[PDB]
Amino acid sequence: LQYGPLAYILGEKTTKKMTENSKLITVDGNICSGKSKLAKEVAEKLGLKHFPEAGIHYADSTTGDGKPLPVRFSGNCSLEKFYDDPKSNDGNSYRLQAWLYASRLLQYADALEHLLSTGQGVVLERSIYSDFVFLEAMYRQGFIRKQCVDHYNQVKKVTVCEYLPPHVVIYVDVPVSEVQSRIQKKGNPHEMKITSAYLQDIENVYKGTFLPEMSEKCEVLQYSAWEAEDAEKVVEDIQYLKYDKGPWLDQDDRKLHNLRMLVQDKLEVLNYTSIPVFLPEVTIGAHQSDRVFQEFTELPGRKYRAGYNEDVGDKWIWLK
Amino acid sequence: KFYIQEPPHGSPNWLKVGLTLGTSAFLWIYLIKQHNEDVLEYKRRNGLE
Amino acid sequence: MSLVYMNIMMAFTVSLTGLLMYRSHLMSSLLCLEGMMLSLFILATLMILNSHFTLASMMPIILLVFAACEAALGLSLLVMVSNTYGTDYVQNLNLLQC
Amino acid sequence: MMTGRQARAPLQFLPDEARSLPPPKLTDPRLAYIGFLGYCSGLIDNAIRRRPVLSAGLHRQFLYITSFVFVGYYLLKRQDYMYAVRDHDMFSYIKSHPEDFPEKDKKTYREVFEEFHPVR
Amino acid sequence: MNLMITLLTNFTLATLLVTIAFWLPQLNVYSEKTSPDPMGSARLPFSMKFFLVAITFLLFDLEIALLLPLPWASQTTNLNTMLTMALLLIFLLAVSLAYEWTQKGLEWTE
Amino acid sequence: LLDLIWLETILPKTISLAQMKMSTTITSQKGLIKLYFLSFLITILISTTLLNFHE
Amino acid sequence: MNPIILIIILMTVMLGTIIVMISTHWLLIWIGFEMNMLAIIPIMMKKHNPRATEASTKYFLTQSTASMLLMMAIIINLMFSGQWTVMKLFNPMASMLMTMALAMKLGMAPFHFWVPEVTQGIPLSSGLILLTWQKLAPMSVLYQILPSINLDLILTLSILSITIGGWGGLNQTQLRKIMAYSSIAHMGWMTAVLLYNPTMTLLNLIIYIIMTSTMFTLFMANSTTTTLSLSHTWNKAPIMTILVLITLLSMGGLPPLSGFMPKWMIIQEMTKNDSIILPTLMAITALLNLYFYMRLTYSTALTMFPSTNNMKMKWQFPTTKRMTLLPTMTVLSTMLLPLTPILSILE
Amino acid sequence: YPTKETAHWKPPPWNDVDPPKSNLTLNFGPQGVLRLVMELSG
Amino acid sequence: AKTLLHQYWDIPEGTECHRKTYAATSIGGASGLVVSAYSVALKTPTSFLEGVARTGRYTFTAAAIGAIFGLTSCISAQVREKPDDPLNYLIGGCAGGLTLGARTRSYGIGAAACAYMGLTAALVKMGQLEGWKVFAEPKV
Ligand SMILES: Nc1ncnc2c1ncn2[C@@H]1O[C@H](COP(=O)(O)O)[C@@H](O)[C@H]1O
Repeated sequence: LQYGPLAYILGEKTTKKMTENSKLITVDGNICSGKSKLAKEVAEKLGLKHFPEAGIHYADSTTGDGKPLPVRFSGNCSLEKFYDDPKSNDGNSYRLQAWLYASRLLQYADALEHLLSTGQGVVLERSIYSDFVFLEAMYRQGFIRKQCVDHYNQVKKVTVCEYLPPHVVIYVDVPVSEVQSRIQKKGNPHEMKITSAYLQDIENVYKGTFLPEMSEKCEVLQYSAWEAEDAEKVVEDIQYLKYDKGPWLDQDDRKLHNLRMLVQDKLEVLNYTSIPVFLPEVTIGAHQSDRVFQEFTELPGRKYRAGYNEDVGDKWIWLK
Repeated sequence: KFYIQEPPHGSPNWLKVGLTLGTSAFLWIYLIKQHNEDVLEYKRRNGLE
Repeated sequence: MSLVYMNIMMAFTVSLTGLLMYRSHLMSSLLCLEGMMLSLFILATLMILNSHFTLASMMPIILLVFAACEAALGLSLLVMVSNTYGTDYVQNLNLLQC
Repeated sequence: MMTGRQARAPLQFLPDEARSLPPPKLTDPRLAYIGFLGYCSGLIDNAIRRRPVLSAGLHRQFLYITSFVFVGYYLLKRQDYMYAVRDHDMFSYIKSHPEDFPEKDKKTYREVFEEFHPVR
Repeated sequence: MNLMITLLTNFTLATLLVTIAFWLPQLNVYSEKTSPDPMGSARLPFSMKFFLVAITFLLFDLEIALLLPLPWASQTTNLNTMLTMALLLIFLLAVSLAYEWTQKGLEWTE
Repeated sequence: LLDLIWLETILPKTISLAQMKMSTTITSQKGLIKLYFLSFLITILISTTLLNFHE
Repeated sequence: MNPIILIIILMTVMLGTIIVMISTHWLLIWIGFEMNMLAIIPIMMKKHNPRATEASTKYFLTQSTASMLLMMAIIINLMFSGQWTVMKLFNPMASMLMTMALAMKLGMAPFHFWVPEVTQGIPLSSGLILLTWQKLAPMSVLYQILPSINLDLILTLSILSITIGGWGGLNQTQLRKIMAYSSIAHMGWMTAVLLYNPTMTLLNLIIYIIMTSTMFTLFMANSTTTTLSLSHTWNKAPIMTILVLITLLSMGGLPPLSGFMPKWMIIQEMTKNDSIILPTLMAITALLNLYFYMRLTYSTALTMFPSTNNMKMKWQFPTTKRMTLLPTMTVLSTMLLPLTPILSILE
Repeated sequence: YPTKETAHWKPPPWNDVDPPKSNLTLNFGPQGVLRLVMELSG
Repeated sequence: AKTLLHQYWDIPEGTECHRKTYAATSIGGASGLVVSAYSVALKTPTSFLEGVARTGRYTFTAAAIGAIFGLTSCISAQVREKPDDPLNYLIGGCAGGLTLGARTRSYGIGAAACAYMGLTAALVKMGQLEGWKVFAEPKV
């Protein structure tokens, strides 16, 4: 372990690198809001690091070779099957949503660690504070049950409460007809199978639940469809902001050091994600878990720790 | 290389390895010297000379 | 021994029977703790002053100061309850049973 | 139960008279068992951190074995000194007071009566 | 017993004064006041700084009582040990004051 | 009658039933500190008078 | 949680305990006790949640009542003796008050009512500290007062503590309450033997300290607080399941493990003084302890409980926690039996 | 081992954090003359 | 309540029924009072009347257990002309178990209480005869 309390004793203070440009900015929107490139523009305007949307193989990408692991080893859920049958028997919907929330939590932990260590601000898309707007859009469409909803609420309550919200959020306002037309012109062979009621529900939860609390707990900006293209207006608006809200104001060196200690233990971040609540859409019995665990242990680069694999070509294993 | 990020345990910590080797050698020679001194004092005390 | 000694013992037993079977909030418990404080202080001072042990006059004052700081700690604990439940009642202390 | 013995020289792990005993050899079976315990501790430390058990941390395993064998040697020395004190005090108090320890006349079997209970 | 005589006389004079101030004007037949503060209906806020400075006063007074017996102690034979002890105790008071300064104690009630 | 019911009833099941019953009686506290301190008072009074542990 | 402040607080706890150990005056014993509890109060307020405040309030009230009883015993001893050496007391009331004061301090039943609650509401490091290091000082106090200890009172407290701890641990499913009741039962077990041979008491204290430290280290390493997550841990590291299985086997005194070392030898000092029914009764209650231990290992490793889906991400990250002294304390808690006469160093 | 008395004991929260379950307002009287409605935070 | 045990054991077995009966009744009453006091302290009573009802129920039940056990042991020791026999205490313990089962409105509980109380009284006689010491003074 490199960073510890000994470093903080020796003078590794995290507000030494906390300049005025170290800002946590997340951008939101609809299914095909076109924000995906816009944040990239911010990555070439304020110099901030940008992170893509947390996919299924994001945890596969961050460690090991970074290659996409097969869906049996990680996820066991596919977006194409969700677009095919949302009310399926095996419960692809809630399993996919729980896996994506876990991946987004891992992405937010990595983003917070990078911001706290390197001192450089970070731009994200659809952070963990804007994921339930998907799940509620499932429940109002009947895609899941009530037990899944309260289990997700318990998971969010035990996971979010140890973290701080981002500095500025940006929501791109794209209506339902524009979203459906953009999906039609995009050309994905499986993306038209969702009803427009799902996009309407996403927009309704966005403008009914997300904005009334992100107008209070953090800084909020709102833009229409065409105003998202004008990058200079957006960066001038975010660079001329007066931060008075949010708990980022009352952060001393001790609290940020504790946060840095907590986000550098990836087991500690995801310890409360998979609580022992037995909901038949996410629990898997002993036989399949044992089989897939023994198969994952046979994968190259994963049988031992990252510095102790002979089959991938690590030398001086006997002197460590 | 195989791992995209460099692992913290990728390279052997040579300072810690040398410290472990030196500590083992020092403790071994200290134990041997202590045993030799104690057995010499024992044979001088009880006259098994 | 002397009758004042037995009066101090009876006072300490009164503070003991008041400290255990309370009905009110934690302030009553801390007040009975201060009763124990005062009884022990008076008994130690009477013993030291009656037997002419000159050095053990260090005993009474010290016998206050340490636990006095401990008493201050108890006050902070009550403030924590006053920052959590509004009132410092002992009937609100039923969250750890389950 | 030796509260009156070590009180003359308190906080002494190994006193001077402990040097009068034969010290235990470096090939003591208990000492080798403690070295085996150190090797097992090294194996457990390699196993719990997801490392190759029989290859990784050879210097770590040697340090574990060396530290365990050192503390085992010193603890064995203290144990031998304590039991030497115990039976020396036993023999000394037996020698000093032979009125409470009479010499029993060990009678032969030619006249002592043993009751016999037949089995059938 | 003269000290207790003075205390009893003084307490009884105070009792006489409060009896004159409380029961002597009751002879008059002026009126009965039915009488049907900024505090409307809210609970009393727990301003934590007052409690903090009160317990800080308590700790400082306790070790002031520790610091007390120097005028009697100044006639002792071992003056060097006394000087070291007194200087180190006042240094402990300075260190506790410095800590109470640093950890946001003397802010918003300076 | 015997090797599946009565022999199962005499030694192990009566013991297990008594164990679980008195365990449920022991761990059925309400978490109130006042009751604990009242039980402390009763214990102290019993030890001082009804047992005479200080002779 | 300033590291300088945490280091200073831990040094204050160590200084208070060692002041209880090395002093020759009753006032310094009480000084060490007071400074120890005063500096251990912030350890149980590490996480800043109301349950910790509840637990620390109950702990402070019980420890302060015990300390006031301790001064009652000291002042009575001063009245009847006129001297302050830490040795046998000179009054039966002093011995009685001191005995239940130390029983209140150590969580001995029926004064145990704070132990399963407080340990439920504090973080696992604070629980380890309270169940491991706090028990050391009043053991020294009880060891230095053994000529004047009344036999009936300490025997009644011991048997009541063992029985109550076993029967209370028979029902709880939380790990911390099971640990608390196990600590109560072990406390009664090693206070039953004190008046006959205190070397057995010191040996059982060291063995219990090592074994409880191993258990708490494993619980902080697996980040598990209840039975269900401890069941779920078998997807993450099966070697940790094997380790918790073998040290829970050792925890119930099953040979050839280390936990069979003290209690059996405690029986070796029961029949010397012509007592036969007592080790049998405490052995039956140790069997109750082994029953809920066996329940814990059945839930943990000897079966394969159904897991969730997110374990896969937990299979992509090794344990980054500072697993300190886990292998040494695991080996010393399982394979120490052929080195039984090492207890001679505790004389 | 659930009984009637302990049938209402919920499982504890997984993070072991209790849920958390304002400001002063003053009405200064008119006793120039001014009536101030005053909001305080200490 | 230590000298009460001595007064119970001062009367020889199977000689005078009355004083053994009152000694066993007082022992049972004391035990029931301790159990009732601990039950009231730990389990909060609904009111004063229900609390003293539970206290009286426990006290009278335990006093009846003691009186029945002592009376039955004494009449069995008289009818066997053998004070030094554990059979009399076994019969008295079974009578106490039967009375406890009748009080608790049960019969299997009564039979189990017969067996266990008879074995316990037999072991009490065993300790009285052979000098078993469960609270042994430190000898070595
Ligand atoms: N409930 C959901 N249904 C479909 N896609 C989702 C859901 N939640 C998150 N996503 C992700 O969000 C992406 C859409 O964002 P984008 O197409 O980048 O604007 C999808 O391709 C998924 O990776």
